[PDB]
Amino acid sequence: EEYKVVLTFGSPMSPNANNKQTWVNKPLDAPSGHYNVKIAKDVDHYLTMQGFTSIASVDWYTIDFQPSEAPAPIKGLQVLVNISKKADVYAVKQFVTAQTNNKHQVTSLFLVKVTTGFQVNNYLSYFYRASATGDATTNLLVRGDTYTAGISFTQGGWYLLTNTSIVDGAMPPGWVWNNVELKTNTAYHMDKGLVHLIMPLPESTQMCYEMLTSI
Amino acid sequence: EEYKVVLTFGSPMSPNANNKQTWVNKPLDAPSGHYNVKIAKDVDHYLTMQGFTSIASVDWYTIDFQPSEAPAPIKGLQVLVNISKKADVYAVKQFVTAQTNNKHQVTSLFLVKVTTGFQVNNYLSYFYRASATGDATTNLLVRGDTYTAGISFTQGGWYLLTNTSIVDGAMPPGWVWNNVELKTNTAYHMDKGLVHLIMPLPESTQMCYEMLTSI
Amino acid sequence: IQRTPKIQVYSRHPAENGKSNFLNCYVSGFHPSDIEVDLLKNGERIEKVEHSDLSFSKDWSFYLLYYTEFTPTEKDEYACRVNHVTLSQPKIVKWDRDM
Amino acid sequence: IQRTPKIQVYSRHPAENGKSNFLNCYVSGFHPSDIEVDLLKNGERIEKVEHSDLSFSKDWSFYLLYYTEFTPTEKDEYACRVNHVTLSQPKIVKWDRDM
Amino acid sequence: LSLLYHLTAVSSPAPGTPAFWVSGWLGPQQYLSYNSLRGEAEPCGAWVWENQVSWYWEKETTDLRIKEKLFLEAFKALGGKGPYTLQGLLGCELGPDNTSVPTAKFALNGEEFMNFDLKQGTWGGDWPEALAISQRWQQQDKAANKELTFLLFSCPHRLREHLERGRGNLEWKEPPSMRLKARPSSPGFSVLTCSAFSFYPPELQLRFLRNGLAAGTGQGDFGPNSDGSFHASSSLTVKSGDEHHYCCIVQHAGLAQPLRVEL
Amino acid sequence: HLSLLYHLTAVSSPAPGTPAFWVSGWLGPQQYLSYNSLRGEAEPCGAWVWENQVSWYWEKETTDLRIKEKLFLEAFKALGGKGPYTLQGLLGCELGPDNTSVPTAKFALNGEEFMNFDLKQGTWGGDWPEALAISQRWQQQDKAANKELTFLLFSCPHRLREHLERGRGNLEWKEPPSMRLKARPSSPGFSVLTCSAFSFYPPELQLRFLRNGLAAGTGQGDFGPNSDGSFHASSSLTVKSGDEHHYCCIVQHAGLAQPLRVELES
Repeated sequence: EEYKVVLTFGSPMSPNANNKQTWVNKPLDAPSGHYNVKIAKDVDHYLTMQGFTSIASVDWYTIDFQPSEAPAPIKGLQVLVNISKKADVYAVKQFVTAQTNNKHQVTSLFLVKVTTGFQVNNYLSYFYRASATGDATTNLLVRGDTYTAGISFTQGGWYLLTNTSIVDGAMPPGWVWNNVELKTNTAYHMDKGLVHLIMPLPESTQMCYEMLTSI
Repeated sequence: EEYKVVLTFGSPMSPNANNKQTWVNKPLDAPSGHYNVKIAKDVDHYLTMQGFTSIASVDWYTIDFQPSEAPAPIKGLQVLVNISKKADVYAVKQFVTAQTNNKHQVTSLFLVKVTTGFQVNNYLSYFYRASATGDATTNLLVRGDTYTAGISFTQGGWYLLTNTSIVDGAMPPGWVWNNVELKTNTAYHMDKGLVHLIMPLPESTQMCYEMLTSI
Repeated sequence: IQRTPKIQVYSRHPAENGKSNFLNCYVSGFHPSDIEVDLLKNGERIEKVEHSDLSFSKDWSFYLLYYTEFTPTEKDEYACRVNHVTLSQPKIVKWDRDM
Repeated sequence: IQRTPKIQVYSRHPAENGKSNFLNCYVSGFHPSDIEVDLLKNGERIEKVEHSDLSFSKDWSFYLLYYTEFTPTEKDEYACRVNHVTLSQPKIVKWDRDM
Repeated sequence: LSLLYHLTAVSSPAPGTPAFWVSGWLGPQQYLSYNSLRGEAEPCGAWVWENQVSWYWEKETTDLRIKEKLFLEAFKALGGKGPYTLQGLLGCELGPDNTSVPTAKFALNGEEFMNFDLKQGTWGGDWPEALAISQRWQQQDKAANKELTFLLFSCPHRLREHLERGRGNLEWKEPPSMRLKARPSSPGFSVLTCSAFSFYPPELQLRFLRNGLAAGTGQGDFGPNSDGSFHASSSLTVKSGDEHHYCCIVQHAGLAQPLRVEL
Repeated sequence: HLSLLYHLTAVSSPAPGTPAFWVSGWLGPQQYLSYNSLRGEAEPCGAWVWENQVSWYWEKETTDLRIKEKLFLEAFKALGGKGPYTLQGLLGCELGPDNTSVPTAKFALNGEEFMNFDLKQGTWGGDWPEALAISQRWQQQDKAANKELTFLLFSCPHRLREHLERGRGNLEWKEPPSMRLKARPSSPGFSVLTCSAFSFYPPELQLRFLRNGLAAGTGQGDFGPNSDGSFHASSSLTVKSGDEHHYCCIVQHAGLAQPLRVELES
């Protein structure tokens, strides 16, 4: 079930550009009349899409980098908007990084394939970090003001969707289903799931990720 | 002579920490009485180390992801501190990102192995990006203020060293040897050679790079 | 999903001391539907309290109106105590006559 | 490395009109050694221009003193043309009587 | 105007709590009420006075009995572990040329998960529970046609009938009783509270004015009244001692010209 | 403190009629020697032309520099690749605090320090490739190692000791500066004040602006030499328009024991 995936990145999706910050959906609600993208198992276990980035190609390998054949959609996981489905999840991956003893940063990556074209208007923000004076530890934060914009998904295209949540207190044992919005004025650590959300990577960049096809 | 390298990241090097920005060496000079790390071919062709990061493991694969054995050091390339050698270069890679016109960003990656432990005091800086208003494009910049600090390299260890230069004007055809400092009030685009320098990635993170063993 | 309740305490008419009025404790935007509401006179559960029909708003969050008939004095203190699955300990809200 | 030259133009004794003095053009911190310096009188190369020996400072960059005897007038402008491998077009620096 | 049915079933109700209840709304006015305990649709508030025929309320009760059945059936098809809160928003809004536009949405545990698709004559949704519940309801005899009539005939006819019988109930106009007050909650910054106290319809606007100039609108709070009327209140934080030079402006429908309130 | 240092420079493709190799010898901050491939003779400079140094002394220096001329030009050959090349050398010794010689032997190729002389093993050290080439080539010369060893561990200290007897007065020269605190309007609302020290020695001069007798900051200072070994310095400051007065430039040079106060001139 575990597979090493080589994602070959595509071109930035609007409103993102190669010379702009990477925009991501901050809150868990949407502008009046639209909806968030949700990667879901059921009404009680789902995560809201924050980071959107297009994958131009997917190469599949076993855990020794020996080629494998493209697995089938993960049963039970799907990308939904309001009541309709829009995409299949082919591989999942979570990154649990202990910011503190209790504070945990959980980043989830979803490699989906769109099955029905669609669009959403979401409240977008970006990552920023203010300069300091001296060795002062400046934190990585999310901007508070949101900029409403439309994100468009093309059918049959591969997309890499992301959700980061800060899980306080004690930590569950398995897949973290905590759907927390990108709290403003809250510092975030980098992990492998986030390198592509600082600025849009140039087309044809490759990243290999160790993913699973089951929860 | 082209190999896909899977690097397994180690712990941050002082002054970097998992919860602080990544410090990188800003200028091409050093505090009085110390020196920069230079990855060099000859006195005329060398690049100043800006980004430093320790690699805990290196696994070698062919350009098809078929296992390989660790090649021999690239002959002719060496990490030179002052007039003394300190490491062998085992694999290199350059990433050319076209910023607008008459400007190219060249990020260079050197997978070296230290042969003589050493210390250097460099003028370090970080990447910052100020919050803005609306869909205004905020740039990724390098701070002007530098913080002098010591960087320590332990013998026999693997290291990933980086140099980014903004090449103004016409472009050579082969390896770009422009040793440019990290310019303040200059905007930088992201490429794969820079994703590990926003914040230190958590220990044991993995990255694969398509690197060469010759120039 | 699970939503914490929003509590507002007010009077039906301006709080003229010595005349009869209605105290409303309006709890809104909670989920699920089960909630514990007590109007309170100086820390005392007012037994003569009637509630409206448990409804929900367009965002699928429930709302309720608890109310009681009363006559305000210049010395009494009315409050509204709510307990919900989302509240660790019951929240309390005092009735400012300004509202 | 290739270092761009730093050009300073000043007079030997306090700039006084009608009184013989020396115009110096000091070129410093350059590399490589070949450099082209011309003193200029209202835009003309003075043929009677003498210089020092090419020396270098502690960072291995070269420095040079070009000098000529001259007499300042009320209406007159002296400057220094330097060309080096690092300059696309020859740089020019005017002598203000301040220095 | 719009006729809306707010249906709620809980898989584990409290003792003495109806495991099913409905509240019917004509615009912002509660008129109908049902629950599993009494099992009968009774009028509300001032709809006990409209000249409704006597069987009308029995016919309503029979419709809501069918719905009580269906909603309680769904928890069965759910599977998984409890508890569940199944909700339903069923209605119709009279568009401009007697063109009723129906509404049929359903929310499971507070997540909108289902609809009724008239194009396909069936309950739709892609959440797994949406599929389960929708299949189960699709196999319950004529439930598809019961809902189809509830949205395309039963609801629009009831609306037109209620409108003719409720014209006065809908043209209720009670203007607000305003009370601009001051509170020194913050040190060096007193908050001004404007309050409209009993009014209907709920459309009311509160502005603040600084010395006859436009000072803004405060934090707005809004709620019902024990008589089906509404209450509104706005709070604005101003510098201590400038309160005197502040006025509150209320624009309600029951005031023919917007009212001005002082301290 | 006192240091005898030689500045050697060889160029692989010298200009027409230009020496391909030249040396300057320095006592402290004063040039005493000059050599080149053309004249091939070590000649005195400045006030060292009146030094009682015997001709033999200067002959010995000229022969040493002929050997260095050879090694340096030999380097370019052993380098390979295409030119141009500029080989520089800093060879000397410093009188340490306790009458001890500190040798100095650094070499820079194309302006990049790449080579040194390791007194232990008498070998040229360096890891840049050109360092290896030049070093092997020089290691294969006629006791070139022993000549460099002696020039660093014996000849330089002895020459230093003598030069301190015969020419000590040359180093303690003292010529005080002639000042001028002119004022120039930088832009509407501001004015740049220029304080200019004109002919002085030793080179160490400190300028400080004063604001109505309070401490002000010394502004952008630029500094350079003169044909006669004297120096010129000038500092600028941007002050409010009309506040040009209430400003006095205080200059501190070895020539003046009491710090001098300069004022604007009409």
